Amino acid sequence: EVQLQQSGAELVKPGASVKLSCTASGFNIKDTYMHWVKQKPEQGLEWIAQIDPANGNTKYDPKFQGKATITADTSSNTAYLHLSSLTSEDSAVYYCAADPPYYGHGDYWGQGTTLTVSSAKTTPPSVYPLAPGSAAQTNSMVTLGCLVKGYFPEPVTVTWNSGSLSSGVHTFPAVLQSDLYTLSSSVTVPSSTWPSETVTCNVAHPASSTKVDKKIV
Amino acid sequence: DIVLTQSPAIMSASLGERVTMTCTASSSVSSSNLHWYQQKPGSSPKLWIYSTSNLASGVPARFSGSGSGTSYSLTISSMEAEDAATYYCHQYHRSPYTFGGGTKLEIKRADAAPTVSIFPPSSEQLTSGGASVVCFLNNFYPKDINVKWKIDGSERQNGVLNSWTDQDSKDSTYSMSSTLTLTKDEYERHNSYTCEATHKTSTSPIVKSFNRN
Repeated sequence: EVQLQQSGAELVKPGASVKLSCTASGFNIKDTYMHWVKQKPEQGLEWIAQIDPANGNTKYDPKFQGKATITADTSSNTAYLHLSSLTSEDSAVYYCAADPPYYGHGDYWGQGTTLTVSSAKTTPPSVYPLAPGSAAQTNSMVTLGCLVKGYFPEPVTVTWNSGSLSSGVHTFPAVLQSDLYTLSSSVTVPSSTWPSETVTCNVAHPASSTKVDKKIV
Repeated sequence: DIVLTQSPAIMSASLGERVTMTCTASSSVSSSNLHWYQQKPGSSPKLWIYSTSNLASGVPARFSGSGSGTSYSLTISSMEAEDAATYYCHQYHRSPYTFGGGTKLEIKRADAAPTVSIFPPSSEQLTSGGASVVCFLNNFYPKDINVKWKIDGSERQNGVLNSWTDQDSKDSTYSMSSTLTLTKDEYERHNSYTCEATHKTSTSPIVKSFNRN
């Protein structure tokens, strides 16, 4: 019955500010302590601040002091986190957490809210087919690839043969290159089926509502 | 600031194996204010063990925690696949509340060499005046690997972007992709492109190259 619902993913421009929310259900936040935790990509968890929704008393971690402001509205049973003068180092996932009055039972953490700080505009991905330059890469079998360059924002969907090929597939995590994302997906198939049967990679970029198909030769 | 140090940062273990990880504080805390969290990729941190040794709701019996003062530890009697995750100890004793760097627990398996593949740029990509050479190093173990790019026997480190996947969910292997990005120009002014990789699995650096055309 206990649950913390957080506001949706956020995309913001550097210099701006944003206000995240964490609404508690199944329990009154007045009887507890609310916390906001930040987790950078691949980094560790960092406690930011705490507040007593009962008296508004707040505690901050010095490095966040000034940049972050924690508040709470017991009437709506909600806790907020305001971040100002955003920069890329503010990009991370933010979790709100309730210090339980009874640890034993219940998941007192929120799902988290992603905050991405970029000045980049929605940009469809440039899809480039990757074919083997004629060379025995591995005994018989072969490996193909697709390069998805310069797109924004994440994510994109990379399927092979629309789905008929979901074996031996390796899609690598996107990586930032000049404010845009780049990613690559490889596909392994027995030397017997290629170039026999045709192989296409299907990329889809929701944000740009574009879907490309690239055949490999 | 009470500093929490977790050790080791990354550890591997086969299933059925007993596992112990530690967490030491720079200064003493109440065993009641030390908690462990489990976090799996994409999901939010979950309370695993609270107050040093109490299992949270829904936590398997093969898990146990011990300690007091400045030394704590989390133990898994028999490791299972679903146990692979990252574990964080946390002290809610004296603010600012801290977290340890966490210990990433991975599934150990037999060593495996990477199967390399070098890929020349794309005609289509060349048409735009850009050129990216991609190298795939798939299904290997351990994760430790060192890739190097050689353009005409010369080492090139400018324009390289690497990316690794997580331990495979099925065969518990790792994969990595490395991309070297140049211009139509400075790429067309070199002949040999080399993708070199040294893995525990070999003292002889694995090489995959190609010449223009």
